[PDB]
Amino acid sequence: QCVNLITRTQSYTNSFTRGVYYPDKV
Amino acid sequence: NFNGLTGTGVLTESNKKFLPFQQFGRDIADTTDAVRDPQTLEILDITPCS
Repeated sequence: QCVNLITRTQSYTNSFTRGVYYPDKV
Repeated sequence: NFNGLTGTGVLTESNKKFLPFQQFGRDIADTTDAVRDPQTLEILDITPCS
């Protein structure tokens, strides 16, 4: 059964300094 | 030629234990300073002989 789908958006919920990863194995 | 890292230098053991995902290290001059042995995981420094 595939009939259900729910979502909401506001174009912004938070804005902080995150999402920094190691660019290489150096 | 560790994993394609071609160079020349003296290998020696050091206490600079890398992270489990890191393979080799570099200095402020973008020069390779140490690398791990892919057979037995140990950090070996890379320094010019003389």
